[PDB]
Amino acid sequence: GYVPAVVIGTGYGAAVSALRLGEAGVQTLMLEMGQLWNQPGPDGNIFCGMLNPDKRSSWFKNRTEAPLGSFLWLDVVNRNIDPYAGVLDRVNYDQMSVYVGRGVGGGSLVNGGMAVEPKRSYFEEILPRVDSSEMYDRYFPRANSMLRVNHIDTKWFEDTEWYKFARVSREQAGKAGLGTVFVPNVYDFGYMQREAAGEVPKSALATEVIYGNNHGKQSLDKTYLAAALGTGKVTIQTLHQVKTIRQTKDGGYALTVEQKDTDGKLLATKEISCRYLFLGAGSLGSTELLVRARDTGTLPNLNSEVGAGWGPNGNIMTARANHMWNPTGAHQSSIPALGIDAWDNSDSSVFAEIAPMPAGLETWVSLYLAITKNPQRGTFVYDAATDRAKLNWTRDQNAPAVNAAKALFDRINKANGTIYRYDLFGTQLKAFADDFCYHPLGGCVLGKATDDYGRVAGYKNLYVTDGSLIPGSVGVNPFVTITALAERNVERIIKQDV
Ligand SMILES: Cc1cc2nc3c(=O)[nH]c(=O)nc-3n(C[C@H](O)[C@H](O)[C@H](O)COP(=O)(O)OP(=O)(O)OC[C@H]3O[C@@H](n4cnc5c(N)ncnc54)[C@H](O)[C@@H]3O)c2cc1C
Ligand SMILES: [Mn+2]
Repeated sequence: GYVPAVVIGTGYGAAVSALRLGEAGVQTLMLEMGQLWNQPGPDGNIFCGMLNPDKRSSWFKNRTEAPLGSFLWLDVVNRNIDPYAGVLDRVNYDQMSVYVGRGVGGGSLVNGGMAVEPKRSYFEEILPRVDSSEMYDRYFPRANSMLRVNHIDTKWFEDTEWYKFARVSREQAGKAGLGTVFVPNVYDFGYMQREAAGEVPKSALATEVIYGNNHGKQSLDKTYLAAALGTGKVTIQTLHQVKTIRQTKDGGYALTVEQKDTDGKLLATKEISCRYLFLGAGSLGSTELLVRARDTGTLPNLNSEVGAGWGPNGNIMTARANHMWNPTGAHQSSIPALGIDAWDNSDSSVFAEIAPMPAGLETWVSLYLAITKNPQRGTFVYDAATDRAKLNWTRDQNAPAVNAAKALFDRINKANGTIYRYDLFGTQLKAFADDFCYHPLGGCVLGKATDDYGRVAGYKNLYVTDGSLIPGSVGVNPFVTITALAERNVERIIKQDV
């Protein structure tokens, strides 16, 4: 049916948008292709852990996969599974695999919780048409509060076995002159202390994160989406995937929407129309909808920037082998707390997560997810034959990212007399994983495919809200930026357009 506003998806951009729309009195329907994650499963928990993956781990795959970096220890727990509407989707393109959440809350269900503001000077570099004072004075603080960002207690961090892995990399980095920083998070660190004390059910301290956290993590279903539902003006329909978008002859937008069951069986195809349409389907999903609409003629006045300007936030994974006297511990919290800040906006910049590993026995490995500054960009190109927008990115386009990550970690290896691991990513000697992405950014870039508030060029009352707006790179883990930009955008759109 008709609803005044429709929001596609339920990740960060969508959730911010729907809350503010509901508070403005606009009746809003959110359409989410994944599940509402609230049913206890066969182990009694909503989500599977990383040591007991099952069909809940995976969006329509027939075998579970180890978390990147951990195949050598976690392949032993992999199993064949039925294709199911599980929580983590590895989306395979020709030379890049992008990992995204599927469910009410999007990537907030599966991510590491790390809530980090970009460097202002870098924000000003990447988005010069945006007023940076309103961002830092108003919208970043708003996002910080609504997301429930909190900070680890330094004494607990220093003392607990669960963060030895982080302390080891801190000491190694320091020998190279390189500094670390604490990482704020939406996982409740008070709760985490109580997990370590045996006082509450474990989640971060029971090898859970990438298939969801059964406790502790304030994903968007608990924060923005709960508040949106609380307005009385927002509803969410799950297992509903938008397939096509058109402008109707009488104005507004009409959507074709498939309703499936959790086995992927098609139950219904619905037509849903609206006055205001907000896309929050992610970098991949929003871009695909718009490239499809342009190239199949349902939104023919979309511009040539739709599809362009994608980058993986410079994501590169690598690992170092510690000396035998620097074990990282069998018990590693699944939530990172420390990073190495070597980001000065130059082409050598690196912001690298000190990543836990879930093996649960001693491996001596330190793992890192580096964020780098690499100008290469890809384009999503519609394939009418298969009805899919294909990402044309080639692995050689990550060479600048590898080079930057390697230069930084070479400094650490030289100072400490250590070497890389070469065997964590596959059998071929490969120290740098260069064909994955957790942080897809771009495809519908702010001010190029859209105006400076995400209004899609060529159309009225058509908005993009999410990671597709960002120009390929933010220099930090991206959800705080997506959230704050969405706060800015929806406030302005409601004031001027609604
Ligand atoms: C393993 C992993 C670790 C990460 N760790 C961090 C971290 O610690 N901190 C950080 O800042 N970022 C992290 N990220 C990145 C962060 O999660 C994403 O940047 C963020 O979720 C993107 O928000 P979004 O609103 O653009 O889209 P998403 O959160 O991806 O949400 C899009 C939603 O739209 C739905 N959808 C898509 N297409 C359709 C359609 N056609 N119809 C209906 N629904 C649709 C999806 O199912 C999904 O629920 C991580 C991500 C992963 C995968
Ligand atoms: Mn704070």
